[PDB]
Amino acid sequence: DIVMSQSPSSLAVSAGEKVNMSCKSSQSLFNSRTRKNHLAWYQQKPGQSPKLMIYWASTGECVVRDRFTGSGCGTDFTLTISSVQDEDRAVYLCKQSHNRALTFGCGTKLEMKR
Amino acid sequence: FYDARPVIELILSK
Amino acid sequence: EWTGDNTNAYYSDEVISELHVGQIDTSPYFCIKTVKANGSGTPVVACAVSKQSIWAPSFKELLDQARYFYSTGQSVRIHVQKNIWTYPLFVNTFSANALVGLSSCSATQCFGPK
Amino acid sequence: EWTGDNTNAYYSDEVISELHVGQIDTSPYFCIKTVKANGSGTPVVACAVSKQSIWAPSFKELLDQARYFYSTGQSVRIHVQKNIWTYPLFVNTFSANALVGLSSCSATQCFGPK
Amino acid sequence: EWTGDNTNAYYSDEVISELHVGQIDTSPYFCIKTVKANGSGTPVVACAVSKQSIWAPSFKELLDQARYFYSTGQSVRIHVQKNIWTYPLFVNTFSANALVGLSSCSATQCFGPK
Amino acid sequence: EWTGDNTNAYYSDEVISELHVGQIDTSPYFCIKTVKANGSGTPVVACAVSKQSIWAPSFKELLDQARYFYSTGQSVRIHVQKNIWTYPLFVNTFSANALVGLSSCSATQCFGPK
Amino acid sequence: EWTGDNTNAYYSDEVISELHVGQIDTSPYFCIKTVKANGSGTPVVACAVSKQSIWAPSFKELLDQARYFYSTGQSVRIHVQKNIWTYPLFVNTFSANALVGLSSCSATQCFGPK
Amino acid sequence: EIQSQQCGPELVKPGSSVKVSCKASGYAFTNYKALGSKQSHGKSLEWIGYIDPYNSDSSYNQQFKDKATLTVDKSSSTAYMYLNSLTSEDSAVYYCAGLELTGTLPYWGQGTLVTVSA
Repeated sequence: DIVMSQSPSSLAVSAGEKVNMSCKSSQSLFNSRTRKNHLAWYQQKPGQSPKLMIYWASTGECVVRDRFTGSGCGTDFTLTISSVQDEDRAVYLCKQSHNRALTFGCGTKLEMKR
Repeated sequence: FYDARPVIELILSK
Repeated sequence: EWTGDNTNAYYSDEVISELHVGQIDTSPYFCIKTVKANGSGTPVVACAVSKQSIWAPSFKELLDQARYFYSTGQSVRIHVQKNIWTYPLFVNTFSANALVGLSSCSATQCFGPK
Repeated sequence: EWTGDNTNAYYSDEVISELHVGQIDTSPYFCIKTVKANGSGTPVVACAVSKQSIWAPSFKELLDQARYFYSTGQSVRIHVQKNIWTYPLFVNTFSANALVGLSSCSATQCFGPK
Repeated sequence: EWTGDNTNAYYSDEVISELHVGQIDTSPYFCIKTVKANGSGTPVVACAVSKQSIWAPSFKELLDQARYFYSTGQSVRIHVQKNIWTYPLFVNTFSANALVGLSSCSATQCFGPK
Repeated sequence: EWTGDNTNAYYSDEVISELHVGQIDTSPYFCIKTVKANGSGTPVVACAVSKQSIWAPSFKELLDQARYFYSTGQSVRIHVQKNIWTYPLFVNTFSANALVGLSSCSATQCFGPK
Repeated sequence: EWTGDNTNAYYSDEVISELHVGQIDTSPYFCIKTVKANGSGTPVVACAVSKQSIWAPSFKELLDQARYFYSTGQSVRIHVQKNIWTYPLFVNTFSANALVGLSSCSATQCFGPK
Repeated sequence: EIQSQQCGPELVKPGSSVKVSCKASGYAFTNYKALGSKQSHGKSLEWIGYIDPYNSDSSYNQQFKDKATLTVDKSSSTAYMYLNSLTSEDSAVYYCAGLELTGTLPYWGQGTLVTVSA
């Protein structure tokens, strides 16, 4: 019942440029009890299973390779990936954790500029 | 913003 | 005896939907009904009487708590003990379980014995 | 005894419309009159006395619920037992049946004895 | 004794406006000040000492109910008994009446003894 | 002893702003902290020990009235009896007062022993 | 004894994020999980049993106060006396501390025994 | 290393059933809740349902309630998922995650492509 509007649907940046990735949900995700934001960012290379990148919309996982930390807002997040290299062409998704009915975003495809 | 329905039933009950 | 023994069952991520009070064997009895709060599952009925089982010293504290969770309609973990009541006209009408605890479950993880 | 035998009686889909607590014969008591939520049928009045009936022990539990369902306004399946009182003038103003139970009726089913 | 005796008086369309819980002679008490819901008449006070008069057992039940009608602000009809309390500085402070009952009031008539 | 004796002081138009509960010498208590209407004067801590003073019977009635007023946050008037509980560190923490009464104050005039 | 002894502890600016009512050794217990008001720190748990420790005479006063501080979800100070209950399953599941009071934090600082 | 292993690709007839598995090893099987996700050709994931390996207390989606069934084996340390009344629009890849206590899925399966045709 919580929709996730991921944008853009497909992106292409030049190597050595910072990258932005936006998300949006129908309602807030901050839990006044746990005092955290229950949103995450995933990475899925073509043919591979996805891989977790951020815990609570701001803290990356153990093996993260110096990524970004989403804006700790209610239902608005940005700054998923950074420092694009030759191996950072994958599919980046999002997900909620406000309840057990986990809803995933649409997606985002990174490519190269010409 | 907390639901006032349990907080109201808490002070009126008993 | 303890609420969180290995002999007690628990249904996490439930919401209380229907309440009922009465009196049986000269003892008062309340009763609650729970359904899964995140899409589907199996409804489970469980409730305690004031002077019947070994959980009788807790009827007053559990009735005040079950009416607290029925009021807000939040997700809770319920600890029960199956096959407690034996009255056929009442076992076949409500349940055979006995409420022995009421935890408060957060977004994805609950707070209580496992 | 129990609030759901054939010797008892109920009026399903009802809604607690009025409530009256007082004192008769050195004993408190409370009574409710039940009218539908659509303007139909004849109102049904029930009573319960603290120490002048067989529904004495559950007086405090029923008063907690009859005062809760009276505030939520939801449809309540209210059970009774006919011809339990004897005071001639007391019946000429409130009722002659007892108050035994208080279910929580749903739009389709009714979580209670029948 | 009864709440609807001809000896006991009754006042209709009474909205409880105040509340005061103290203690006198090693026994707590409470007094309510009911006011007409229209603006006419005079405000009548009806105390209830814990264990002093014949209306002793219903102190706890009439204190829970006097706090309900005082919060929701719904119009009720109260019944009292005059010339009960006799302490000089106590009668001159609130009243000499004793709260005996509390009947709810509908749009047309009251749910009380007449 | 009466709540409205001459040896008792009172402060009108107070607002219960802090509620601290606890226990000293195998007896629960609660020391509310009340401020004035428009933030004038000084705060007044007024404890109430369950089984240590002569105001012990009304500990339960004063707790429910001091919690109902702390939640709604409306004008009150408290009566206290100073110079009790000679315990050194206790007085340095809260006060040398004991909660004796709690009246509900209206816009212009309160309702209780002046 | 006293809540604010020199052998106690205190955690200002915490939040009662969860609540579990149950029973152990024919004695209802209740635990509370306290997360920091800014999501930092570690989950501090402190249970309370009705008839086990020397703080037993204040079980019903702490059960009704935690259940109200859990609804409003405001910031408080939880006083704990560690190393009380020695049940190993109870300790690793909940805590080794002991709830011995519940203050009310303010905009400036908490009111209660330092 | 904690890792989940799934079955290979499947190909059945419309109206038949299929039993997907998810083998996990390297930890206590009753520690993490295992969900079930479906990824269509549009890469948009959609949860099917979860099940606690301790109680087998499952909960299904409002769309896959009358189509799927979750089952957990505590002896063989593997989960299952059944899919009855298969139609042409139920062709996708099915995953098998695991809930860490932080509210995220660090371990996933490896994919199981299921296609239905005649």
